[PDB]
Amino acid sequence: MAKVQVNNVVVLDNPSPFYNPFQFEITFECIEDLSEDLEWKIIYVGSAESEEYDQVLDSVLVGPVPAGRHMFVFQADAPNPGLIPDADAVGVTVVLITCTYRGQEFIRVGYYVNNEYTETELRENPPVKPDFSKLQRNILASNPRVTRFHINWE
Amino acid sequence: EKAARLQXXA
Repeated sequence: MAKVQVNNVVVLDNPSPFYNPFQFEITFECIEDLSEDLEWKIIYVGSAESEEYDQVLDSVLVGPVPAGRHMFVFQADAPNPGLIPDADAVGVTVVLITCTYRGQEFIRVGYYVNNEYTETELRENPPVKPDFSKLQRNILASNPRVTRFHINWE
Repeated sequence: EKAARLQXXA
C-alpha cells in the first residue's frame, strides 16, 4: 500500500550519559523506486507543555531510494541543555523520529525517555539547577509510540 | 495528560 514501509527501529547505546548522541538503527522497505528523497528527522521534546522547546537534533535527506530493504544508523547530537526548561529536565520526556516524502510526513515514532541521576544523594536531593553532566538518559525502547499517516505517493 | 500536546504519536 504505502511505497515506504518502516519495518523496525532499534535503539542503540542505551542507557547512556545525557550528552551522548542518539543512535537509532532504522530498517525500511521500498516497494518501488522513489523519484524523490526521504527526509528523516530526530526531534527532542524539551518541554511537554511548550512547542518552542522542541529541538530538531538532526535532519537527513536519503535519496533516490531504490526498491528493497534499507537499513541505516541515524545518529544525532544530544539536545542543547540551554533550551531545556529546568522543571522538565529531570524525569520523563519524548524523542521523536519522523520521515517525510515530498514534504508529507508518513511516519512518526516516539519513545519515552527517562532522564535521571545515578548517585543516591542526587536522586534523593536533586539540585535546583539540573546537572546534565550527572544525568543518565534511558530511552524506554521496549514501548515505542508509532503513527503512520497515509500520504500521496503518486 | 502532560503529553496531550503530542497526541498527531501509540
